[PDB]
Amino acid sequence: DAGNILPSDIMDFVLKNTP
Amino acid sequence: GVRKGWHEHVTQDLRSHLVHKLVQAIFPTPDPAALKDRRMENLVAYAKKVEGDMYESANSRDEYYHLLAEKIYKIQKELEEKRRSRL
Repeated sequence: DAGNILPSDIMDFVLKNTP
Repeated sequence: GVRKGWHEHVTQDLRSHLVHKLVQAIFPTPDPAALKDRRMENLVAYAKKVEGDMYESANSRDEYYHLLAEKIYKIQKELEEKRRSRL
C-alpha cells in the first residue's frame, strides 16, 4: 500500500485552491 | 545494454513525463508560487512514490502505462465525485 489512490488531505488541497 | 540493460525498455523521459502528468492530473494550473511550495513538492514526491510502487508490476510496457493512467482516472473521478456533495 504505497497509496495508488491519493489520501483525503492531499486531494483537499486542490479542492481548496481555486485560481 | 551489453549485460546491464534492465531499464532500457523504458526511457527516463517516459517516467518523468508520466510523473509530471500524474502531478498535473492532480493540479493542472502551474502557479509560480505554489510551484516553489513544499506542499506541492510532497505531492510530486508522492507521484514518484507511485512510480516506485508501479515499477514491480510495470515489468511490461502495457502494464506500466495502464497502471499510471488507470490511477489518474480514478483520482480525477474522486475529486469530482466528492465535490458533488459540496455545501
